[PDB]
Amino acid sequence: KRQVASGRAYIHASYNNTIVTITDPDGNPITWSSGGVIGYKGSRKGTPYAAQLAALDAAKKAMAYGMQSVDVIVRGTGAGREQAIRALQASGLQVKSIVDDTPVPHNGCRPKKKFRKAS
Amino acid sequence: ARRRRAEVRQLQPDLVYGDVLVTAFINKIMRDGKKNLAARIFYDACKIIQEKTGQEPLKVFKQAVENVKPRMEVRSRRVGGANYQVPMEVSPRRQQSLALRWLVQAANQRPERRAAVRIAHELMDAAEGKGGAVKKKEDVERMAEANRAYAHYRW
Amino acid sequence: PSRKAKVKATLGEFDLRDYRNVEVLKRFLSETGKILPRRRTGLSGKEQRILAKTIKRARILGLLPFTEKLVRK
RNA sequence: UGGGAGAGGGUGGUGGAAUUCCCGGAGUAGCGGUGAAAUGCGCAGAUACCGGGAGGAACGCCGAUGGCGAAGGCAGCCACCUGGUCCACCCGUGACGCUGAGGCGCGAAAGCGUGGGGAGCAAACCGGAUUAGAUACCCGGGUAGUCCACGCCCUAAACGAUGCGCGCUAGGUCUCUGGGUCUCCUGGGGGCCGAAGCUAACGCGUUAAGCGCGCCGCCUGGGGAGUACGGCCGCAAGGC
Ligand SMILES: [K+]
Ligand SMILES: [Mg+2]
Ligand SMILES: [Mg+2]
Ligand SMILES: [Mg+2]
Ligand SMILES: [Mg+2]
Ligand SMILES: [Mg+2]
Ligand SMILES: [Mg+2]
Ligand SMILES: [Mg+2]
Ligand SMILES: [Mg+2]
Ligand SMILES: [Mg+2]
Ligand SMILES: [Mg+2]
Ligand SMILES: [Mg+2]
Ligand SMILES: [Mg+2]
Ligand SMILES: [Mg+2]
Ligand SMILES: [Mg+2]
Ligand SMILES: [Mg+2]
Ligand SMILES: [Mg+2]
Ligand SMILES: [Mg+2]
Ligand SMILES: [Mg+2]
Ligand SMILES: [Mg+2]
Ligand SMILES: [Mg+2]
Ligand SMILES: [Mg+2]
Ligand SMILES: [Mg+2]
Ligand SMILES: [Mg+2]
Ligand SMILES: [Mg+2]
Ligand SMILES: [Mg+2]
Ligand SMILES: [Mg+2]
Ligand SMILES: [Mg+2]
Ligand SMILES: [Mg+2]
Ligand SMILES: [Mg+2]
Ligand SMILES: [Mg+2]
Ligand SMILES: [Mg+2]
Ligand SMILES: [Mg+2]
Ligand SMILES: [Mg+2]
Ligand SMILES: [Mg+2]
Ligand SMILES: [Mg+2]
Repeated sequence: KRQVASGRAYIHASYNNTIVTITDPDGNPITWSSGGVIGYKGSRKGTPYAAQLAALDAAKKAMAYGMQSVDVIVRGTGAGREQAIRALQASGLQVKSIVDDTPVPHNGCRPKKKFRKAS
Repeated sequence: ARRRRAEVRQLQPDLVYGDVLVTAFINKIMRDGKKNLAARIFYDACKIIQEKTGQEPLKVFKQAVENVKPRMEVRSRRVGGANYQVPMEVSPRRQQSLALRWLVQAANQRPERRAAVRIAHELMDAAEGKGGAVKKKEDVERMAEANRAYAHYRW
Repeated sequence: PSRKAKVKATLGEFDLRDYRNVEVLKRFLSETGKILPRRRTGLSGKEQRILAKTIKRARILGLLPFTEKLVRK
């Protein structure tokens, strides 16, 4: 109910979830989905299947706005990462490209204990 | 089987249809090595499916089996303090095994007093797409799939 | 592996201290603005160390990048 | 005299990434977290996206088996101020040397005083789980502190667990940094493996744990005990 056609797909992978957000040609959320959005509570969300279901949920809700092409942006190193991508390609949407933009500091804030023990 | 991979016993073709799959089914029916009693039961059933049906018993057989084979099943596994029903594809050799076993199992659950009748009905009833044998087969597939989330644990 | 071609070889004579020569300096960065390692630039301990200061210099001026988006994965 | 390499030190100044917070847009129902979960956060709209701003702390790739420093320790970039040091020439002085009880200065982290700063992290603490019970390990919060200035404290597995200087005693190999006629030669560093030899053994082996000379420090069975007492030092903790 706003027709967009082409846009961007943001895959936010991690070890506890995979949340996907579909944006217009310049960053505005049209629809989104996540492991929890599809039903899985707790650890289930982190599974790659959830990822797939989530990426698909997003796509289906996407095309509702007449979406057809997407540029994918992946942030994170979770498990769903690769599955979510697979999902989109096979969703019907055209994956115009894929770019990994995971944020990484040039050393800034002291990480929490669980992420240290590092050198 | 820690060393080799155990080769499958090759069975002797059926005394009547010259089919190996029949000998198997017979074997599964058999209990306490009464292969005679077994064989007869299957055969009488063949003649029962021959009557109440116009189709050939041998073909009815094949079908049922084919209908009761599971193509997916969940195999339990241990992963960091937890057991998971991991969906797994099902080996052809194991399918035939589970199919034949199930038919007989289901068959003897039936109400009809006479053995052969129970096999007879269950068998034909199976090729029809119904019957407890097929329900088991379906529950198994429903079990698998329904745990596709734990599918990445390929095993 | 890594037998593609050391950047030094795949190029002529240059002044490692020229912090403004984008067209050449840029050849020493990966698909990402990351400063390539010696196993890739085919430079010596001493040269590599000078290149480092040169690149960081450009980056600050605005001539070279600090980090680029990977385009695949 | 000429020249070299360097995260050596001090002072300003600056750059980009990331986190947090605030503003705006767009967006729904969760997010987060774990072995599994809760606590928690979210329809006074969170999470995930895009734009803007504020602030603090640290400095990715290069950066190594690397480099510099007496040690502790030192990595974004620029400028200034500044210590050590290596090489070449063989130019000047003529032992002017070595060591070094006391003394003085330096001295990671935590900690102390006064005043700033505070994004992230996090003793204590407040909660959620786990458990036979957890004053824990895991999870959500979180104060001192971590950062700055000035002053204090003066400890450590402050380690190569090896005091400093000098001369002498096969080589091979890698590496950093000079000079040369540049396959290589000759210096100054960093590593491996090894002659002779040394060692209880492990190992060490022209960075010695070898062969020698000089000077300092220290040891003399374990426990009691780095305790008691005394002195000295410190705001205290406490140190010697
Ligand atoms: K005393
Ligand atoms: Mg989760
Ligand atoms: Mg000089
Ligand atoms: Mg320095
Ligand atoms: Mg907002
Ligand atoms: Mg609530
Ligand atoms: Mg409402
Ligand atoms: Mg050095
Ligand atoms: Mg050290
Ligand atoms: Mg002279
Ligand atoms: Mg004279
Ligand atoms: Mg002295
Ligand atoms: Mg003297
Ligand atoms: Mg100190
Ligand atoms: Mg401190
Ligand atoms: Mg203080
Ligand atoms: Mg915290
Ligand atoms: Mg216990
Ligand atoms: Mg309790
Ligand atoms: Mg905590
Ligand atoms: Mg020290
Ligand atoms: Mg040490
Ligand atoms: Mg001494
Ligand atoms: Mg050597
Ligand atoms: Mg050596
Ligand atoms: Mg021994
Ligand atoms: Mg040796
Ligand atoms: Mg010696
Ligand atoms: Mg010794
Ligand atoms: Mg003593
Ligand atoms: Mg005694
Ligand atoms: Mg004693
Ligand atoms: Mg003692
Ligand atoms: Mg003490
Ligand atoms: Mg006093
Ligand atoms: Mg003490």
